[PDB]
Amino acid sequence: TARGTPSRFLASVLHNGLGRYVQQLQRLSFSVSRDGASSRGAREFVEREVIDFARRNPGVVIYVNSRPCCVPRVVAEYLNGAVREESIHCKSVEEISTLVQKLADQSGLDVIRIRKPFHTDNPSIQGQWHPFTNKPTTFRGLRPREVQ
Amino acid sequence: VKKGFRAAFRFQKELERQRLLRCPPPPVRRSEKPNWDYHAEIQAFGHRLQENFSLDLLKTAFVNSCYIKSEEAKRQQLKSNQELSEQGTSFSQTCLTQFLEDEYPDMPTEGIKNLVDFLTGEEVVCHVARNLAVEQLTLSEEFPVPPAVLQQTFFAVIGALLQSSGPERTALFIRDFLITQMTGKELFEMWKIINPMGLLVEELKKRNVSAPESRLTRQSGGTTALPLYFVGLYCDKKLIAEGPGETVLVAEEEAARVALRKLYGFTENRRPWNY
Amino acid sequence: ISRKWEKKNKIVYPPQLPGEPRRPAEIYHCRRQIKYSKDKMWYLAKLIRGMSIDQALAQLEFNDKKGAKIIKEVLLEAQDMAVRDHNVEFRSNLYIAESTSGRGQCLKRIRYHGRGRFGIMEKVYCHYFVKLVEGPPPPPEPPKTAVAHAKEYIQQLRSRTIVHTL
Amino acid sequence: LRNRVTDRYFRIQEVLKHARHFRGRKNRCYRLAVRTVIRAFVKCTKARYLKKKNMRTLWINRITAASQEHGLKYPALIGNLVKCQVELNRKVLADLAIYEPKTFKSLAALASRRRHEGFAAALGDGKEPEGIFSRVVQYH
Amino acid sequence: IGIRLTLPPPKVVDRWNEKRAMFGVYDNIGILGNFEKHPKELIRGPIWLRGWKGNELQRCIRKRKMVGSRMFADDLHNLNKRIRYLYKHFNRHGKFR
Amino acid sequence: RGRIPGRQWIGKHRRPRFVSLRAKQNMIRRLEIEAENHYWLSMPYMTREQERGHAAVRRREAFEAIKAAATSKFPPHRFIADQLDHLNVTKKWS
Amino acid sequence: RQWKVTSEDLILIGNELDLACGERIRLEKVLLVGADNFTLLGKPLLGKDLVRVEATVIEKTESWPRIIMRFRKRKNFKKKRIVTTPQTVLRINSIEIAPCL
RNA sequence: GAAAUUGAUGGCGCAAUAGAUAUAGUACCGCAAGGGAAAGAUGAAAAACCAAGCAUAAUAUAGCAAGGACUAACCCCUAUACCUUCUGCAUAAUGAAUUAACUAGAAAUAACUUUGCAAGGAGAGCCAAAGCUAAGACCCCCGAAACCAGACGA
RNA sequence: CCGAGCCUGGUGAUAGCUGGUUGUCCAAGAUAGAAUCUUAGUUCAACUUUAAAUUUGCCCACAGAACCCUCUAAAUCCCCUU
RNA sequence: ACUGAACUCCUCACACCCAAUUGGACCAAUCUAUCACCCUAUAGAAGAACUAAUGUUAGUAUAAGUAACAUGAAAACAUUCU
RNA sequence: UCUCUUACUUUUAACCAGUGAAAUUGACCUGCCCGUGAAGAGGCGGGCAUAACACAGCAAGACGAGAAGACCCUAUGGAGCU
Ligand SMILES: Nc1nc2c(ncn2[C@@H]2O[C@H](COP(=O)(O)OP(=O)(O)OP(=O)(O)O)[C@@H](O)[C@H]2O)c(=O)[nH]1
Ligand SMILES: [Mg+2]
Ligand SMILES: [Mg+2]
Ligand SMILES: [Mg+2]
Ligand SMILES: [Mg+2]
Ligand SMILES: [Mg+2]
Ligand SMILES: [Mg+2]
Ligand SMILES: [Mg+2]
Ligand SMILES: [Mg+2]
Ligand SMILES: [Mg+2]
Ligand SMILES: [Mg+2]
Ligand SMILES: [Mg+2]
Ligand SMILES: [Mg+2]
Ligand SMILES: [Mg+2]
Ligand SMILES: [Mg+2]
Ligand SMILES: [Mg+2]
Ligand SMILES: [Mg+2]
Ligand SMILES: [Mg+2]
Ligand SMILES: [Mg+2]
Ligand SMILES: [Mg+2]
Ligand SMILES: [Mg+2]
Ligand SMILES: [Mg+2]
Ligand SMILES: [Mg+2]
Ligand SMILES: [Mg+2]
Ligand SMILES: [Mg+2]
Ligand SMILES: [Mg+2]
Ligand SMILES: [Mg+2]
Ligand SMILES: [Mg+2]
Ligand SMILES: [Mg+2]
Repeated sequence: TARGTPSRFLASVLHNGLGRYVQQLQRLSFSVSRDGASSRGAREFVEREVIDFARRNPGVVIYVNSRPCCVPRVVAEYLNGAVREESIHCKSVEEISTLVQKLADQSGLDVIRIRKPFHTDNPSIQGQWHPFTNKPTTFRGLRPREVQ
Repeated sequence: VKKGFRAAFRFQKELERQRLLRCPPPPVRRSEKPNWDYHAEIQAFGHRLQENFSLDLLKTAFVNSCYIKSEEAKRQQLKSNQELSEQGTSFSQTCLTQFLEDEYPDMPTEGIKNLVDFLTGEEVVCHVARNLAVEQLTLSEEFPVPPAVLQQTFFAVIGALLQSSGPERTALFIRDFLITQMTGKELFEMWKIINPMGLLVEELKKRNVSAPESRLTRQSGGTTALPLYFVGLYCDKKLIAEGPGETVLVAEEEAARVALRKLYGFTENRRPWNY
Repeated sequence: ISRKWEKKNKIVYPPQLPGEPRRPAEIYHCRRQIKYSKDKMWYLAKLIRGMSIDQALAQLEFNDKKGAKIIKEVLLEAQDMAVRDHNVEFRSNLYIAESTSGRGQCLKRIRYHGRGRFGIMEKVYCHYFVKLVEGPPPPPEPPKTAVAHAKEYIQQLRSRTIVHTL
Repeated sequence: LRNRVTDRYFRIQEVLKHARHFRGRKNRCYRLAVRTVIRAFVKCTKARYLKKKNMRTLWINRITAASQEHGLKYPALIGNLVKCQVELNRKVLADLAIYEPKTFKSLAALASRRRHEGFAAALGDGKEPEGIFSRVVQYH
Repeated sequence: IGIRLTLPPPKVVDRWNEKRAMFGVYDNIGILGNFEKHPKELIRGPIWLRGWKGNELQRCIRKRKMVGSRMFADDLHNLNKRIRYLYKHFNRHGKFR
Repeated sequence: RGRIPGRQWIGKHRRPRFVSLRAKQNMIRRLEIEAENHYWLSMPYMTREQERGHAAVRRREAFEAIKAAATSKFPPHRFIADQLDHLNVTKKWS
Repeated sequence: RQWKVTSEDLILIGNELDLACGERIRLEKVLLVGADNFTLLGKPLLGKDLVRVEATVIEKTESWPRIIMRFRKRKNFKKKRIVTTPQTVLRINSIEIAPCL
C-alpha cells in the first residue's frame, strides 16, 4: 500500500532529455550455468540474443559469467548507482529478452509509488496565485474602514 | 529438527541480509567488486555519452596524480590528468561564459562569473560526475573519491573530449550536462548576493534611472504574528517590481531581488533555454 | 540465555589519533537472577537513569525498596571495575548512561485456593544492567521555549505546498 | 511427521511485512496482522475510485473559488466554456486557476461573454445574427 | 523460531552404489527368461502383500488371514479392531453411497 | 423523538417519501423518450406478409454454421515434436 | 488526459507508447498555448501550423505493484492480485508557436 | 455366505509436542482395580540475528485504528473486525488473550482421459456383438448421555 | 460428582445434533414438487456442474383452446415469420 | 444549469468480484529416481500447507504489582515485660 | 428492628516495605443525545463534546464474568419408575 511503502516524485537522473538522451543502464551481469534446467533459457539467450542486444546497446557492458548456479540471475547497474537483481530462473528466451529490454529502457530510480504523474520546475508562467491577485487596489492604499 | 535444506538456506540468506543491514559494509570502488573490465567500461562510457573519445586521452584524463603517487609507493613496497583538466576547465569556463552572455546580454559580468562558478563548482560537477559514472572510472588513491578529485577528473574528461572531437562537440556536451543544471534554479539561488537593494540602486544609476522608491503596495495582518507585505519599487511613479515578505524590510529586499531579476533578464517566465 | 552485556566490556577500540577527541570510557555491568520483580526494578532503574554515580548512590542509599540496595551494590562494583580495569581516572566522573531491568529465569509454584482449585505462582527473578560513561552527566533536555515552539509552527506553515496540482 | 512445513517463517513474514507500520499487536501477531492487512489491501483497492472522485471534487471546488473571484459561478463557467467549444477539463482548469491566473481570467471573461451572448439571443429570440463567440466550428 | 539457524549437514548420496546401480535388473525376468519366474516373485517383503495390492481394509483382512495365527496377542487384537472399524467406515460412511 | 415503527420503507407505517422536482423532471424526460419511441414504432416499413421469409436463407445458414461448430468438436491433434521437445529440459552446454 | 505542460516538464503516461527511449515525438492534440501576456485557445484543438509541442521518450518502466484485493465477510470470499502497469516518462523539450493567426 | 474344484533381504519409516507411554510403567494421582507424565542438546580435548512478552523508548482532541494521501506521525475525506450460523449479524448470537508446535477427505461400481493389443484382451480364473489390459482421478476431525463383560472397592 | 458406584475392555460405541474442516488463481453456479414414525434427515424429481452426440431452442402472425353462468380481469397455451 | 456509479465513453490491458456445489490451471515444503551443486529441473510418492473446533502441549501476557499472606514489646539479644 | 440514625474500638481499608494469584481477555486509538439497524449502539447517519495521564469510590451500561439454560420444544438420543 502507499502508506506502507516509500514514495517519490517524478524525476530524471540528470535531466536526461534536455540536451541528449543518455541510457541510464550501464552494466548487465548475467550469472548463468552450463548445466541445470533452470538456466536453459539463459543459455539460449546467451547463444542467440546477447550479442544482438550488446551491439544494439553499445553503452552497456555485459558480463556473462558461466558458473554453477541453481538460480540464474541478471544484475542491472544504472548510472545513478542503483542495482536491480532479477532472477531469470526458468524463463524462456522471449521472457529473458523482454526482461533485459525493460531493464535497458528503465531508469535507475526506485520502482515505488510516484506521487504526481508530472513534474514541472516552472509550474507558473504568469505568476502563482496569491490572495492579492484578482483583488483591486484602493486609493492611497486605504484598508477598509480607515478614516484618512 | 525438521528435515529439509531449502527453508534453512532461505533463512540463512535472510540472516545474511539482516546482518548486512545492521552492519553495512564500508564502501568499495566498483573496480574491486566482481564483473569489472576497465577497457570495456571506458568504451561504454564513450558510447553512452555518444562521443568519439580517443581512448588514450580518456584514460589519461581518468588517471589522477594521487593515484600515480600511491602506485609508486606500493611499487616501492603514467601521464596524469593535470594538463587535460586545466584545458577542460578553461574551455568549460569560456564556453559557459559565452552561452550565458548570449542568453542574458543584460546580466552583469559579476553575475555571469558567479553563474559559471556555480555550474563549475564542486557540488554541481561532483553530482554530474557521480551520475555519469566518472567516479567509477576514476583512478584515485582513496574511495569515495573526494569532490576536488572528482571535479578535476570531470574537467579532464571535458578536455579529452575537446582534444578528440573539437570545440563544437565539447560545447554541445557542456550545454547538455552543465547548463541543464541551472534548470529550475533561481538567479540568486545560484549567485549569492548581499544588499540586493544596493545592487539595484547601482544598476539603475548606471542605466540613468531615478533611484527606486519603496512603497507599501499591499498589506495583510500588519499587527499579527503572520503579516504579509507586498512592497513595490517605483521609479518615476512607475512600478519596476513588487515583492512579498513577512516584514516590510523583507518584502522590500525581495522586491529588490525581483527588480534585479527583471533587469538582468533572468525572470522565472523567461524564454526557456534552446537545446 | 543471553550474556551479551558482559561481553560488551571486552571490545577494544583502535588507538585514537592525536587530533581526535578523547573517547569517554564505557563500563557495562550487570547482576543476574535477582529475587525481585523486573517491574519493581524498573522504577529504580528509571530513577537513576542519566544521573552521576554519586547522585545515584545517594538516592539509592535512602530508598526503602529492596532493589535499591542491590542496585547500589551493582553501581559500586561498576565504579570499582571502571577505576581498576577501564582506566577511569576519577570515581565521581561517571554517569549512568543506561540502566534497565530484564526478566530472569522464573520458577513456577502452586498457590492453593479455596475449593480444590489453584493458581500458578511465579517465583520472579530479574536481571539488572548498567552502563557507566565517563564524564559529567549530560545536561537535562531544556523545556522548549515559546520562541522555539512558535519557530516550529512557522516552519510548519512555510513547509506547506499547493497539494494535488501542478 | 513425514511431511512438515519448514517455510512458515517466510509465510508469516510475507504478511507481517505489510503490518509492520500498524499499531498495537496487529503489527506483531499474525492472527491479528493478517486480518488487518486484508482489510488494508481491500481499502487500498477500493480507494482508487474515491481518489478519482475526490480529485474531481477538489478540482470543482478550486474552479468554483476562482470563478467566484472573477464573479462567475462554476456552472456558468463550465457550461459557457463548453458552448465556446473549449474542452479544457476540470483538472487543467484548476491548474490554470492556480498557476496561470491571467489565463483563467481570460477563460472566465470568455465564459461570461458566451453567457451574455446566450442571454441576448434568448431575449431577442428570432433569426438575429448569431453571437460572434457563439458560432460553432463544424467538423466533418 | 521453527526454522533452524544453521545449514543442515551436507547430505551426500552415492548415485552409483550397488543398490542404485543394479536397481531394476531382472524386472523383465519373465519376458526375457521364458516366463520361468514372474516379476512379482522378485518382491521381498511381508508375506501377505507379495505381488498383491489393496486398500487398508483388504490389506488388514489379508494380514489376519495369512499371518493372523502367528501374530502377537495385542497386535492381533489391534488388527481385529482395525478390521472392524474399517468395515464400518467403508460400508457405512462416505460422501457417495 | 420522531420514530418510524419497525423498519423504514416496508411496514404498514413507513417513512413518508416525497417526490422532488428533480424526480418529476426525470420521469417526464423518460416519458418523452418513450413517447418518441411509440411514434417511431408506429411506422413499420414492410408488412408481415412482405417480410415473411425474407431472412430465411441467412437464418438457415447461420444455424448451419452453429451446427457445424457443434459437430466439429473433436480431440486436438498430437505431434511427435511436442513429445520429443521435453528432452530439451536437460539440454546443456559443452 | 489533458496535461498542462511547459518546456523541461516531465509527464508520466500510464502505458507503453511503442517508442524507443530517447526518441523525439510531436504531441499533436494541443488545446491551449499560453504565454505571459497572451493565450491562444483551440475550438477544440489548435492548428499544427500554430503550435508545435515536442517531447522525448525518456524512460519506459513498470509501475510499482498495485494490490487488487477483494473480500466479503462470512463468505470465504478472499482474492488478491498484483498488477504492474506499463509507464513511459516523456520530457517536453520545446513549445513553439508560429505567426499564423 | 460356502464347498466341490484349482494350485501356493531391509525401509520414497519417525527424529525429542514425532517415534513405544517410556530417560519410566518411574515420579505423581487413586483405598484398590487402575491412570500415568515431563525432559537432553558446547567442544578433539573442560586435566582448555529470529516467536510471543517486555526494555531501550508512557502518553495528545477523533473513534475496527487502516486506506487515499500529504511537505508533514496525527489533524482532512472514506471505511459497521473475523469465523460459524442464518431469511437476514457491527450486531448486545457462537469461538477466539497471544506466540510456537500438533490438529481433520480413506474407496469401490460405472463412467472420463491416456497408453498397449485388438475380434480379441489379460502372465490360468475373467470379460468380449470393439472389446479388453494397465494407469490417472474418486468419499474428513472432535464431542455425548448411554449399553454390556470382567475386575476393584463397606 | 449414585434414578444407580468406580476402573479396564467391547470402543475410534453411536449421534438425522453442535462445532471444526489448513496453498494461489479463474470459471459455471440460488429453480416447481412427491414420498417418508416424515417435515432438524433422506430417495426420486426440479435446478445446478462437467464431457459428448445431434438439431433445432427461445421470442412468437394469423388460425385455434366450454357450456354450466346473464355479464365478467390481467393474462395463459399453441404458434410460422423475425 | 450544474453535481452525481465500479453505467457508458476515453488511453492502455483484459481469465482477474454470487453462498452450497461443480470444472480447470498452477503451487509451498518433504522424501525417492535421475539432474543440479549458494537452492535447482523433469517425474514418482505422501502423516503434503491452519487468523478460528469453550481444540492438545509448552511459553509469555491482561486482570496486576492488584486480591491475599506474615513478625507481641524493649534489650546486654544473657534477660525481662504484656 | 424501626421513627432516625449517631459515636467509639478491632478487623477490613488507604500509604510504605517483602512475597505475590483467579476468573476474564477478537483487536481497541474504549464519549453523550436523537435516529437507524439482527427490532434495546462506544464503533452506523445527523448533531454535541473532546490536551495527556494517574489515585480513591460507585455500580447505571459493556444485553458484564461464571457454568455449550435446570424452564420450554425437538432427537425415529438416553435412563429411572409404573
Ligand atoms: N528385512 C530385514 N533384514 C534383516 C533384518 N535383520 C537383519 N537382516 C538382514 O540379514 C542379513 C544378514 O545380517 P548380518 O547382520 O549382516 O549377518 P548375520 O548376523 O549373519 O545375520 P542373521 O543370521 O540374520 O542374524 C542382511 O541381509 C540383513 O540386511 C531385519 O530386521 N529385517
Ligand atoms: Mg502470573
Ligand atoms: Mg426501526
Ligand atoms: Mg476350497
Ligand atoms: Mg515422547
Ligand atoms: Mg521480539
Ligand atoms: Mg460477538
Ligand atoms: Mg447459538
Ligand atoms: Mg468468551
Ligand atoms: Mg466399617
Ligand atoms: Mg463416588
Ligand atoms: Mg463420531
Ligand atoms: Mg462467476
Ligand atoms: Mg463522475
Ligand atoms: Mg496434515
Ligand atoms: Mg500456528
Ligand atoms: Mg485454537
Ligand atoms: Mg504484573
Ligand atoms: Mg483493580
Ligand atoms: Mg489488601
Ligand atoms: Mg505493596
Ligand atoms: Mg439506539
Ligand atoms: Mg477507577
Ligand atoms: Mg463493589
Ligand atoms: Mg460492544
Ligand atoms: Mg452474562
Ligand atoms: Mg445449550
Ligand atoms: Mg423437564
Ligand atoms: Mg430411542
